[PDB]
Amino acid sequence: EVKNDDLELALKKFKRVSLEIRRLAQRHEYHLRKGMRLREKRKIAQKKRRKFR
Amino acid sequence: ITTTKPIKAHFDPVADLLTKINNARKAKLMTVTTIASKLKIAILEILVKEGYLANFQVLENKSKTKRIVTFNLKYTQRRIPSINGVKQISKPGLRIYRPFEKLPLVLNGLGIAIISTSDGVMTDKVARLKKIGGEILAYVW
Amino acid sequence: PVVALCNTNTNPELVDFIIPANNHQPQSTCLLMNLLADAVAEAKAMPTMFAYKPDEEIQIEI
Amino acid sequence: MQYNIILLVDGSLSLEQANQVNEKQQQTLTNVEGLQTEYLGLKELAYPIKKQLSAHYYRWKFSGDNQSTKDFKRTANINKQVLRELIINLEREYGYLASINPKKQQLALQKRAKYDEIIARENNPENPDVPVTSGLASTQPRLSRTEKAQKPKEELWDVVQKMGNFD
Amino acid sequence: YCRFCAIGQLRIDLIDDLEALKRFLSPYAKINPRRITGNCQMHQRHVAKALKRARYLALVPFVKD
Amino acid sequence: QIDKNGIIKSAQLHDKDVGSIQVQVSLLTSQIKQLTDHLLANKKDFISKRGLYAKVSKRKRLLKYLKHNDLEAYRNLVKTLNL
RNA sequence: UAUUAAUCUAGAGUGUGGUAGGGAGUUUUGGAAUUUCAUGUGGAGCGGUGAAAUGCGUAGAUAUAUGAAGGAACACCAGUGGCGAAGGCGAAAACUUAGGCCAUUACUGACGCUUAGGCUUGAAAGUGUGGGGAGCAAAUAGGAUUAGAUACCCUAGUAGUCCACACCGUAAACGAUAGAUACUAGCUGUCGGGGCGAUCCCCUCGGUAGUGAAGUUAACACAUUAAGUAUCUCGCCUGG
Repeated sequence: EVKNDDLELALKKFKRVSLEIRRLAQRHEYHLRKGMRLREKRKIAQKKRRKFR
Repeated sequence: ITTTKPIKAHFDPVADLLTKINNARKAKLMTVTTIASKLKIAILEILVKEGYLANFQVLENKSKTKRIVTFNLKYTQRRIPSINGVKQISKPGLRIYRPFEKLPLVLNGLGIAIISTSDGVMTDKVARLKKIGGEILAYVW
Repeated sequence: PVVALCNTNTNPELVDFIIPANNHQPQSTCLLMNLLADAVAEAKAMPTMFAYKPDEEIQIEI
Repeated sequence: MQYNIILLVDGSLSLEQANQVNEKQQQTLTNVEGLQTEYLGLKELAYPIKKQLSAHYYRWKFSGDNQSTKDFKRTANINKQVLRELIINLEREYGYLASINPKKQQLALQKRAKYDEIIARENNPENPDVPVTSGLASTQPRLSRTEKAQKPKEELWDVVQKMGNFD
Repeated sequence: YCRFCAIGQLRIDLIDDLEALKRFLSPYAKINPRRITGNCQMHQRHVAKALKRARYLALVPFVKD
Repeated sequence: QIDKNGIIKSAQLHDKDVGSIQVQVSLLTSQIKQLTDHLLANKKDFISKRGLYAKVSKRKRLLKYLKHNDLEAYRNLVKTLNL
């Protein structure tokens, strides 16, 4: 990806995007069954919803 | 008299009537409507003639081939229902018939038994004198 | 025997006498409680602020 | 039926050869008439296709039979002087129901809430009111008439009370 | 609130609605979910299909890295 | 296409009735004839097989109803091919 | 009740207008990426794991940027989501086609439910026939570990995962809940159709959620999307 800022203000958004990209990429490091992957999707959705409201 | 929502024939009038009256007795309603028939109106009349049903009005639709009946519940003082149980002995699959001498009694014969015999619809006590047998449909108490 | 001020969510069998009225609002409860206090005080011939008083008074919550 | 064809011309060649190619490949349709020819200018490519960076989009709308599309499709696919030959048909998500006309007011009414030229505006960008018309009946009533009533009775209203004697 | 349901689009052709289509793309060309815009489900699926075709039609980049 | 214009205008008793068994069986036979070609074109489609079986069973039910209800009604049906 | 003669549409069907859907077969194309190869750039590590080792690395590994070839899967989209009888269905388009929903003075006229037998479909694995085979890996080898390890750790790694024809009909093929049906307190959502009409909010009906009264229940729990009062039918069980 790409990110640009003058000298300093980049860091916070860089951390946010880097953590999001890492959490997305962790899904393609070791394979699981497709049904288990769907169940994991459901569980992540429930976790996010209950933490988001 | 408009309802804006029609009622249908369920599977057989006999079962549907008893299911609806039991639902009325258990869910605390005042007005309940059912399909109407000559046997139906006869049963309703013989039930209401001795203090088991209440004021019932039968309506005929504008096309003179359709008719249903609405009936109130038999209530008493201090908000207590009167229909204490209905049990359909007869069935669409099983049609159990008994002779005259073995006409069943409603737990002492003091309740109401419906005998739709060859001599029309008659209760147990009146039909005992006639010495005429018949069919048994439902115990009501 | 029991009397109570029941909102529109209760079971009208637990309490022998149901008087449905507002309870989330203060002055309504004030009025009904004062009427009941007059109803319990009339035994000892004590005076009343209601009960054949055509005029009412306001006491807002503070 | 209805059909739309969006075509990517080859490279960045001039408009004259572009129109020549457009009509030459347009005459490939078996027997369709009632067509239309339009152009959408020059646009750059956000991602390279084979080796080029710019192209022209051409949108052709027409209508005809469902058995007069194979020839042009295969001819465009075989030819190496085209890039994209995307086809759209009425099976695409759609709506033009004849009762959708009263949406005209809507197309203006939202613009009423979005209209703004001063900074002191205090109008409502979101006010759910749905002005009441009292016309909401969309169900068929079934009117009926009674016949008779046997042994009428009047039911007393619900009363729940006990303790008739305390003193 | 979203500017896709109240005003009413109800038909998304290939073009003549480019600004609205680009309104539903992030700087990295990712399609933002319902949790930001707020438009209807059917409208969201319609613009998703349109954006996928536009990707196939090179109106918007597949990925910007 | 599944276009339904032709067999309706000739298999009806009148233009006022479109619910008679005649139009029912004619349309069902036309649809069965369409699905035969459709399935022979798409050999390994199973929902098409299910639909064809359901429609032919429906046609059999209508034929047996007319057999045991109105003998003259299907006996004069020369457009409908038996077997 | 049953045979039967004759009527009506309130059951169900077909017609008309609107309407949703990753339903489904066949057929074309694209994108990241992985692998191999080609090009230039560079010098001792790379990889793996708790630590290590097998292995890979002067033949220039790794990495970098571009280019060529190849097979499989379609990032977000994507959801208290949708669609189906189920199995399951998610990049884009094309033709074929299945069913459903809302509203209807359309029309035959009880044609309906259910179904022993029979027939059709049915994840994955397996085999036969001919291809494909980029990774990924049953068995097997080696290294490491271990009291011993045929396993969890790692490097190769062929079946198969992919296609075309055919068979196999098996799984916790689950909602541990057969189908059709009338009625039986409410509330918070949520998608479609109709009216209303800036959606947002209102009303009518549906399928998809949670909560919850009576009642049901051994309890857990059930609750208009029954496991309730009930009917019809098929299948099933009488201690391991």
